[PDB]
Amino acid sequence: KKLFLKALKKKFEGEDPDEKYTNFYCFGGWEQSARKKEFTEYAKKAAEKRGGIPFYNPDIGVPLGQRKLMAYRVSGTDAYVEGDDLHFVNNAAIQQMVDDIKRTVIVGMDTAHAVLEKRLGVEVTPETINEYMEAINHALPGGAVVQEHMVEVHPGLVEDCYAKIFTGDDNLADELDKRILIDINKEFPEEQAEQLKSYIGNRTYQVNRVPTIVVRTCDGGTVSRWSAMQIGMSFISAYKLCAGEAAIADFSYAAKHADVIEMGTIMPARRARGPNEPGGVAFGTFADIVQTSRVSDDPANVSLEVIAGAAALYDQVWLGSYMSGGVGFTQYATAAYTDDILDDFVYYGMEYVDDKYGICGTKPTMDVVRDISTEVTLYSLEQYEEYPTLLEDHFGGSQRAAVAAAAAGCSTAFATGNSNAGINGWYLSQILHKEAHSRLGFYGYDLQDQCGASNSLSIRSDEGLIHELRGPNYPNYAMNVGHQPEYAGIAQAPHAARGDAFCTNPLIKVAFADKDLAFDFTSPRKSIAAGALREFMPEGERDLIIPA
Amino acid sequence: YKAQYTPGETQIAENRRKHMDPDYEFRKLREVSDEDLVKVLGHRNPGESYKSVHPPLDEMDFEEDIVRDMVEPIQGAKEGVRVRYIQFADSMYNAPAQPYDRARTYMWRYRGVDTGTLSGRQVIEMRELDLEGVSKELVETELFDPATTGIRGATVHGHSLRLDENGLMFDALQRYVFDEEKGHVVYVKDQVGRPLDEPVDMGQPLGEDELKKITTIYRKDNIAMRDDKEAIEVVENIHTGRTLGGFGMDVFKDDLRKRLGD
Amino acid sequence: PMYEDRIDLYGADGKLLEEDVPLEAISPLKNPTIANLVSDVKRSVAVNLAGIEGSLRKAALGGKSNFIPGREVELPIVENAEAIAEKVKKLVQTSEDDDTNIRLINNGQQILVQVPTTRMGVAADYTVSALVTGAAVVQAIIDEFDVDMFDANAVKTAVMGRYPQTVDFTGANLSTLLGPPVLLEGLGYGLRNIMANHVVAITRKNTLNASALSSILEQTAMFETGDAVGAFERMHLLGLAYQGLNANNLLFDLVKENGKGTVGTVIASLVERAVEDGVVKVAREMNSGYKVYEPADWALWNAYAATGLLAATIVNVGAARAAQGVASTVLYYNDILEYETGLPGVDFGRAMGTAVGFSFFSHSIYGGGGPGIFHGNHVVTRHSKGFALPCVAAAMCLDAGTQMFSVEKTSGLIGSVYSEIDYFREPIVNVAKGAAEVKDQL
Amino acid sequence: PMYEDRIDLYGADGKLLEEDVPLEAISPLKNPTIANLVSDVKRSVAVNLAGIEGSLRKAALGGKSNFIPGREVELPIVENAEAIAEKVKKLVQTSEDDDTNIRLINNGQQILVQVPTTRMGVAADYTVSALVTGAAVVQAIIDEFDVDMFDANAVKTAVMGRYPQTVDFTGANLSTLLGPPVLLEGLGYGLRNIMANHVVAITRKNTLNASALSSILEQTAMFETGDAVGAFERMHLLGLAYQGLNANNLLFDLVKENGKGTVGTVIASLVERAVEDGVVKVAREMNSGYKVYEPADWALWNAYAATGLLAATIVNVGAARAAQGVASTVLYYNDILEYETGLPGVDFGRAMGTAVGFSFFSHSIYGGGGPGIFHGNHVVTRHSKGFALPCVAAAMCLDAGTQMFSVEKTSGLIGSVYSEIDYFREPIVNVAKGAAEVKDQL
Ligand code: F43
Ligand SMILES: C[C@@H](OP(=O)(O)O)[C@H](NC(=O)CCCCCCS)C(=O)O
Ligand SMILES: C[C@@H](OP(=O)(O)O)[C@H](NC(=O)CCCCCCS)C(=O)O
Ligand SMILES: O=S(=O)(O)CCS
Ligand SMILES: [K+]
Repeated sequence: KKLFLKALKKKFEGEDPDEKYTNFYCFGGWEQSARKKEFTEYAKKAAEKRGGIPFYNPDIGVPLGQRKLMAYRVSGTDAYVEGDDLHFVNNAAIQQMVDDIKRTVIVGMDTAHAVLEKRLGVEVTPETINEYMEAINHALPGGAVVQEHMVEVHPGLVEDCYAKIFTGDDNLADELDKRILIDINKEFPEEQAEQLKSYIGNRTYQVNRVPTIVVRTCDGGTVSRWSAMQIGMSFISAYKLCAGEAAIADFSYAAKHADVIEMGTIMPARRARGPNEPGGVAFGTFADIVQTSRVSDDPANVSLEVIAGAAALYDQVWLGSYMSGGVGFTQYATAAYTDDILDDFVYYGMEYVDDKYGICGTKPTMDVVRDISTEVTLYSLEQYEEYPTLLEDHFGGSQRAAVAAAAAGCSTAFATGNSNAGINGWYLSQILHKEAHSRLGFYGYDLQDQCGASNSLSIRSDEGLIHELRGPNYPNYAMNVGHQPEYAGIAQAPHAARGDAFCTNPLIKVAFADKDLAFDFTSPRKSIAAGALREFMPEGERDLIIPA
Repeated sequence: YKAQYTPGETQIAENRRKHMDPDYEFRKLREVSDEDLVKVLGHRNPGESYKSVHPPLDEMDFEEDIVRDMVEPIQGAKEGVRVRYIQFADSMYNAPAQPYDRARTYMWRYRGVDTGTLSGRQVIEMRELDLEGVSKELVETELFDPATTGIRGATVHGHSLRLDENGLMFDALQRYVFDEEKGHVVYVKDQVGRPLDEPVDMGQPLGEDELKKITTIYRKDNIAMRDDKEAIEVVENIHTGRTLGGFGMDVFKDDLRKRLGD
Repeated sequence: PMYEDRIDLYGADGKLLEEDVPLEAISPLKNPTIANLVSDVKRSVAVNLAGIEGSLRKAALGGKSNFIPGREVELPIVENAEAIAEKVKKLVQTSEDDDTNIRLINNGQQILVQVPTTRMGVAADYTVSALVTGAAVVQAIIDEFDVDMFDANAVKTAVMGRYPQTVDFTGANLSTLLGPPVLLEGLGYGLRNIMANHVVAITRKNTLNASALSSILEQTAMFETGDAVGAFERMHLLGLAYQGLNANNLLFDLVKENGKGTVGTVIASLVERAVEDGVVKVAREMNSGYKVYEPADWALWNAYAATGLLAATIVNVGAARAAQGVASTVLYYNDILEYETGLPGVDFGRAMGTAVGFSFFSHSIYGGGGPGIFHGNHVVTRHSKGFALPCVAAAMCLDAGTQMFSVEKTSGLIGSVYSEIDYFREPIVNVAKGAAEVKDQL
Repeated sequence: PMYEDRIDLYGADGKLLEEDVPLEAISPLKNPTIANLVSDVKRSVAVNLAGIEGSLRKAALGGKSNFIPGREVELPIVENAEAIAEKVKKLVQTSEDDDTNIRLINNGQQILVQVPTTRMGVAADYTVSALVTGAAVVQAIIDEFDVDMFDANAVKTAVMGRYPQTVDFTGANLSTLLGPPVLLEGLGYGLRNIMANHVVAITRKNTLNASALSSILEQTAMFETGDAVGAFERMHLLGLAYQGLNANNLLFDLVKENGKGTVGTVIASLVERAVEDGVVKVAREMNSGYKVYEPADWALWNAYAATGLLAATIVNVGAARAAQGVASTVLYYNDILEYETGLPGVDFGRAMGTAVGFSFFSHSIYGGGGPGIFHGNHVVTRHSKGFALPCVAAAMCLDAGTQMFSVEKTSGLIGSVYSEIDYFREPIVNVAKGAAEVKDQL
């Protein structure tokens, strides 16, 4: 029985799900909605603070709620909320997810340790490292270690700021302070732990999480710099160096350039941003940030969770604010993580693939891509045709295109273990979708759609790139909603199918296996739902330094 | 050369071909006066002369351009008339015309066309004079079900929704209403929602059964896409050609050989 | 020659220029006119003396309603344009014999400065021409009027704008067809950075000369980016030959036979001609009787399709004399062509994809603008590898006055400065000249 | 000639190469060796076949500890380097007679690819050489081993890295001495974008040839930025001649006579020589008896001061055989020189200012690094207009193994690929040759 049927039943209570007819214009407009009535009340109370400047007013322009205004179920949860509660401005959990990614930087420690021993004649032991890690957990949040008459950051404002360490060296890991260790053997299943260590070797990395209040006041480009400064101060302090000598410049260069792992890369001038902003986060990098892979053996579940997080990051926040703004793109995104709709399509595709090919059962060929993509797209289309309340739910073509093609693309990747086969399947789904309904998405939805097949397996200049390494700055992808979140899923899909510990970078995967993060990256869906219900506590609030 | 228009072995594909085929004349189902048409368009008053955006072509002086002067300008462009629009929502419950269907039809059949396709709306921007000529054909013929084809320049929500209690498509601004007495759809507002002094009667809705026969959308409870294997095959062929072309190494193998030669 | 293809070069008037030419004679790598054109594009600088004088007088420095009260400087610069131009020549040249060219524009209200190729030769990129011209104009003005040391930095600011506080010459009174490489979308995109209206102004609104100029720059850029390398080279050459240079009069004849036609009738004509020439053949018949076609020559099919594309643009936009429909035209030409035949569209979907975004961003709130401001270094219209932008150039030649951001508003001065350069203004006839000069040397 | 200045050109060994040469014969605008040098720098690409093969094998794609499990491709690329190089030649060349040059390095571990000047001539900037070489290598590998269509994009990724998701070739396995222009600090800074360790590797740690190459690149860049225009041209020519090319053996003699000396004693020697040569004169005496000096020739004084600067670097850093003191040396040479005389220091304070920041960012937490990673396109060391970086090159030649980021660690591969190119490795002897070739045609 269809996975979305439960949610549709509650969303359209007491209505015949087969009936193609319904009643409109009978709800009292916006007053049907508890959330809209709340909004209207706060707007009225705001007149005084605003000194009479006009504000939110439901009587301006369109009279919302001529139809019934839907609630949405966050997929996999019991949270039924009005869509407004999923808007990124209204959802502190979405905000904290973005900030947690933004404020994270990884730095190799072996190069610094080589500087200490070869240039400075200082010996590095597990004990000195434990001392160093204590120093930086004082320095990173803004505490002084070397100079007299330093002013300091209020600790109450930066409790989310800390540094941890992980290493492929099990013997070293056994000797480090457990309070600041990310333990690979503890956080990952045994076979995944082995795969990670086979790439990492016995190298050691620190994970620095800059204060949330800092990236909110400033930006992503602040983070690797903030990290590096206090790494520098901490080495000087813990190892009793001259506070400013030639060898110190090697620490800085390592921490800022040679040995640093950032979440995202810089943008071109037309859409200029520094490192660690969402546009620079490649799809496979985001897949590795999401932690579902190490707590679930269900490839559909791992992909679906990645897509939920990616919907919030790429469409709601990045495209819906950074690159545009206003009311924004909440429901372009929620289509990919509510009412268990995408789930149904994806689980259909996975079962189809498992029976016919087996999971990772065949080499990628165009025959296989055509077979799977066509089958899954047809099935997804027929669902919107068979259920009038489903079509009324995903009322925008872009939503329907993204969800159907995501199922097509992931399923293709599930079968072949190839992400580029996956997106080639995605583009087939789109033009097939278009012929079936004589429509697709919004005015400029299928720019990348029509360019897609040809560039999916291209090897030329700015066309060819392994899909995992593509991201929001890949030229065809730079502009439009309803693609990027799903591309993150497709990047994850073959690695989930393979049971890989990671998609693109083992260091990023390990760096977010951390219970002390505010956002729960093992399940983006559950955190977002908690934010929707206003049950999520974000970091970086300023109540301690402002009037009551 | 005998044009094919579109692939497919079902009636849906055939309906699309007939729309695009210029030698097929649309069946006229209803009468709409010029004045009512101008009124619903909401751009100007009936009786006033067309307004210009630039001087007439003969009052302007052009340098010689053989290529340009080989192309016949439409009447509205000759007279320098401003560009205006008409916009439809087409219900996914078998509206007689559908969005890309419209666009392909327009580009085969009309001259000087600017048309944008979207899931919830389809728009034409054209010289106002020529727009009115075109628009008449678009509302009087089988391309237009007053129940499932909404004229709307903004707040277009409805193509994906269930029909209302009277079988009419949702319109958040209710530019048309159901006349219970005659069983007619009547426009009481222009396409952007300005109330009309005198409402415009668009006639009776087409039957559900008639729409199933003439619609250009594939639906499972009518004719499913899955049943048109020919159409699917050609779609995949287009996808495949694009993929191999993008990769290039095989389809251009002879070109590469020469570059490598000697 | 490397390739076997031979072509006839026809002029914008539909008449034969040069018969039986090997394809590589119009290659950017071989054609001497294209070489000279690219060279001129990189080394040529427009200086706005009236702008400099006006900026100084108001202390309107840095552009965008910036004014710095009390730092005004009053100088009769335009009045002394000839003396200034001569000093600029002395500072810019490397010898009295080199190819430095200075030309007064609009009776000295503006200046065209062409920096010698010798300076370009020992520079990494093309910014040198603006940078050197900038330094020459600054010193010429300071020397000519003995500007006080404390006023002199206002002259510098008036000429070069906010640089170096800004990464570019924001608010400057000089310009180059190519913007600073620091603003490029993609590596090697320098020659793609020319707005369609500039192309139209430069060619004085002559339709095929505009599409030719755009095509020459786009396809030459495809060589710079490495897209026209190896397997792909012939595709881009044929694209340049047919779509850009009216090879075998195909473009001119598709338009001629569809003067009263539609996008649909242009497609019918094109497909028929393609079947006739053995470019395309039936692969199989479907149950309806629908014939699925396949290319017999993929690069050549793409060139034919691309030619029908520009023709359809000219027919549909020309009919409207309103350019806004160019994006729509490019989109549905390809959409209809594919379902008419089962063949891949122009540039294997990328021309169509570009037109989808181009449509969106010329009819919405999110960005873009009118069609005249788009170019190959635009995030919206970068995606087709040379096959879309020539349609935009052609379309703006045909616009009779429907745009707010028209050619005169965006590109008037630019037209006056560069349209004197004959290769810019009439590329087709001069490229054919270059082809004849080298065809036997291949 | 334009200027009256005559110089004797001396070699790195202190011996006369060329007598009575007009100053302009070493100008970047006239000297054929410098032109050829700049051309080779722009068109030369290092391809790391071993890197490509290794990246592909582990699917180590995009660099910085990136791995993509399941997308591994095993290919015997280095083993078939000769066949691949020949295909790259075929795809990169424009004719069999052009100046395309392909060379195997370390038995096929790498390939030096020098793209023909014909391709450079019709491209906007220098990125074309990497872009074309990249496409040629990708297609050469795919063709040689018949790589599966679904694996092929892994080869592209192995060669050109994360591009285009990144603005540059992040994690790529080919490289060029010049980075992409989109990463330039300032307009026209292309030739300044070579770290000092690369220059040392290229010149095989020979002190004066390293400072010469650095000087040649920096001053040539000063022509590109337009700084060496008009009033300023002679300043930069003399700077190149004396500081870079050991004009009149001044540089060589300052070091020789202070072999066991300090920065202070070099300054004494320099000031004596400048007074002796009438470059500088006493303007007035102060109450203490202190003499305030004045330039008799400002551009020539700057050239003399700049030469002593490099001498002081070689003496002080040479005594320590530890390069870290170069920043301090440049700073206090100028600081002491000014208070010794009342004359303006090298580049009128900008060499010193550059050294202040250089000192800071090579001894602190805030950024920078060791002296070997600095260059003219670095935010810290961009500020002097050609007169500081040659000291850094010289210093890294003299370092005996005190650095973490040593020449070997940063630039080992660069030495293998580019140091064979004679104009790169021994610029001084070859620039003088070029001077002799053109001295009479001026
Ligand atoms: C380690 C460095 C080298 C470096 O790269 N930056 C340092 C340290 C850095 C740290 C000190 C943090 C800490 O102690 O935990 C911070 C705050 C930057 C940061 N990482 O957040 C800083 N200095 Ni510093 N640093 C300062 C200063 C100074 C003055 C202090 C001279 C004195 O007699 O006290 C001297 C430079 C000088 O001599 O001119 C100085 C040097 C130094 N400064 C020497 C340490 C000197 C020592 O061992 O005490 N700073 C100042 O001159 C005042 C502003 C003050 C900054 C804090 C603030 O603005 O509130 C701080 C700015
Ligand atoms: C095209 C470009 O806009 P401009 O043409 O530069 O105004 C670009 N905007 C966008 O791509 C908007 C992206 C998000 C909004 C549309 C989502 S479908 C930008 O702001 O840099
Ligand atoms: C030099 C440069 O650092 P890098 O050498 O690029 O690591 C630059 N930092 C700075 O300029 C530090 C400025 C603030 C700290 C010093 C205040 S005196 C930056 O981070 O981009
Ligand atoms: O109508 S448009 O396609 O322009 C924008 C939809 S968000
Ligand atoms: K409202």
